[PDB]
Amino acid sequence: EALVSVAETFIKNFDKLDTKEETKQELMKHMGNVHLMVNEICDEYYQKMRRQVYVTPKSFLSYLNSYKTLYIEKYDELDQQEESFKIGLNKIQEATI
Amino acid sequence: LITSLSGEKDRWGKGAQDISDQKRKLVGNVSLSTAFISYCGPFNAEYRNKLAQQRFVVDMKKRGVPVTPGLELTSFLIDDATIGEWNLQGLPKDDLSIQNGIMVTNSARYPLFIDPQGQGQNWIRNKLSASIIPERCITTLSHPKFKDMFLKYCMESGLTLIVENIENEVDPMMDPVLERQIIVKGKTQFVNVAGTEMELSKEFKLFMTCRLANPSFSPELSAKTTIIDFTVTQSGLEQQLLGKVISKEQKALEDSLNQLLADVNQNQKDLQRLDKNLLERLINSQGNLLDDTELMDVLNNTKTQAKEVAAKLIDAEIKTKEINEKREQYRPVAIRG
Amino acid sequence: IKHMFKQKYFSDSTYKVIESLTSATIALWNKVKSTMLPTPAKFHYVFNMRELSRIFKGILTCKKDTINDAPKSMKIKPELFLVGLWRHEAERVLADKLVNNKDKDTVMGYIQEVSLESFSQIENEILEKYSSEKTFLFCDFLRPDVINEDGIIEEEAPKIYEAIDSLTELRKRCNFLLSFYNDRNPSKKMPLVLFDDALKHLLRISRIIRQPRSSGLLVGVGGSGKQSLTRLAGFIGKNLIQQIIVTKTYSDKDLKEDIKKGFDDAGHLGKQVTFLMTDSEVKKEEFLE
Ligand SMILES: Nc1ncnc2c1ncn2[C@@H]1O[C@H](COP(=O)(O)OP(=O)(O)O)[C@@H](O)[C@H]1O
Ligand SMILES: [Mg+2]
Repeated sequence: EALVSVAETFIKNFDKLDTKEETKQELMKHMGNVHLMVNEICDEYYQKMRRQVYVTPKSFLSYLNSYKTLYIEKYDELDQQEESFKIGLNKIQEATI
Repeated sequence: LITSLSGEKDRWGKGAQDISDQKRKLVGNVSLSTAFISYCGPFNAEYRNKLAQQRFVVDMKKRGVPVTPGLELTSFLIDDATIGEWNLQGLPKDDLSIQNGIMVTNSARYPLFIDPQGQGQNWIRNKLSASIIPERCITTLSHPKFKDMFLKYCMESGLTLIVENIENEVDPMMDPVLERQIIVKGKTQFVNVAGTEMELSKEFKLFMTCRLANPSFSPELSAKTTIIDFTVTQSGLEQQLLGKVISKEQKALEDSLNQLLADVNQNQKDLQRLDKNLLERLINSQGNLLDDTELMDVLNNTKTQAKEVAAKLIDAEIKTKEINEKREQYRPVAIRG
Repeated sequence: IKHMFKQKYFSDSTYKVIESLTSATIALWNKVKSTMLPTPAKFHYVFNMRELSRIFKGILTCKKDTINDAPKSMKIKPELFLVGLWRHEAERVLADKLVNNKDKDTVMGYIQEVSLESFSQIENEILEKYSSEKTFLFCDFLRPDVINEDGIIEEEAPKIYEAIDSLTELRKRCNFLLSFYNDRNPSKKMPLVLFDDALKHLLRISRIIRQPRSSGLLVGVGGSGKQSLTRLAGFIGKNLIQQIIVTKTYSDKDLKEDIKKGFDDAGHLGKQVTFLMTDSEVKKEEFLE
């Protein structure tokens, strides 16, 4: 609930993120659930291989920021390509009519 | 003109639908992949697959987050050319090392390398050859005047220093650099280190090489810096050796694909010019579409270029099945080796 | 306890729970001390008689009027509220030390077992209301009486120890206090989100800063919200924050001056002062001495 509650606040700050409002609430839970599953694998990874990997709340803040930056760059590239394709399609449709 | 316009319109509509689907897939893919970048680094090859392909992919499908079903990480995050570049640098061809590479470029936090044998170091040395200098850029954690000789000079200049023999425990004076907390006056970005402010350029990079097989890092340390397991593993070497056997044996087949794929990537770009050229020129032309011969020509020309591309992409997909059958047959050599 | 809460002011049922408090905490203490043993890890676990002192310190800070007002403000009998207070205060001394979530759940049992057997008269009404999952927390700052129009023009909020029923009602108050802190300290911005556990921690820290002659030791892996919540608690508390400035020139002599300015603020003039220390601020082990 802590990780999910942090993920909520980060999604609302994320203005450029365009999706369904239903989807965002699934993503929120996913973001948090991710950080638990890593902590469950860390403990398994200590028993199975005797290697200690430390994940902290600070790491959860950093992962979210990295994800947001990557998503923004990918979204900007996709949006410019989509806008060019849409303009071309509209011109082609007008020409065909 | 009707036939050409109908074909062009169908292709454009398919592309727009594909782009919307791709954007939803990209949000899901970024969620699956960014998770990989931030967390999966310190784990071995087996556990990265377990932590991403078995845990996160399962989580996604249940939640109903829109994600591409295959989502090959290597393909999505980085171009196939830049992988080709890292091989020339010295980054091995095996799957783990590629990801290790990807994490270094895409991480906001300063990377840390676990490698007992400097394979990850010898890659970061061959890359960034312009920004790296041989003398007074590489130091050990412990030096008489580590701070004022190396660190201070490298921040001021913006040259990529590489910390050597980190040996598990990191010095607390370095903490503020790893944090990236900056007191900004203008554009200088002065960073305090043990009380003393130091001019940090944006181009400065830090790399920290552990030379121990199993280092025990503190949570504060593991949070401050992204930890990358660069260790050579039997399952890792196998995939390098398999790479080297395929380059030697059935060379002619593998080469023809590498030629075809390079010529296909060209023909995608080539087609992108002609359909662009039409869009630019079909607005500029305006009236009397039926007597506009210079435009009409490229509309028929685009379709031949599109048909050509479509035929190669089918043949490309066939050759990737061919080479993968040979990848299975020559597996026993590599694994033995 | 008999001097601080008198027979006259309280109802006949309420004062039967007051007499029971003193007998109760000891029954709980013995069960807790016999099950949670000191080891190389979890070394602090060991329970002293300071931990019995501190439990009560919590109960006696919660005023007579607030326990008699419980039927109006908390919409529960006064006798019930009082056990609610006890449960919280026992928890804040015994449960807060415990390092993992499993060892907390065991102790929450021993608080519930005891409560039911010590307060037999209101057992059936205790059992249904009080669980480890449900939240009946206490703070001093609950009251929204600080309006903060052009500073604190409308007196101040009487810093009284009250109960809050829901975390959601609490979140609105605490969110307003955070947003206000950022307004008052504009140089050092504190962007923070108050989730269910973070709110609990803020009350826990604001309790320790409030009680007379009590220092707090916050143990977390790092970036766990320790520092941020401390500066908020201090700000809500209306007490001055002092933080050691670490420079190479600064040494054991300068610390002594920085502590001296603390006593100069605290002992002299009569200002509530919270001295803040982290791993970072301890340059050498002599400072910590
Ligand atoms: N409850 C929280 N809400 C928002 N941010 C938090 C929270 N807990 C930790 N953080 C973030 O993690 C970092 C940890 O620092 P802080 O909690 O102030 O002290 P410490 O580093 O000792 O935990 C902070 O910079 C803060 O932004
Ligand atoms: Mg912190």
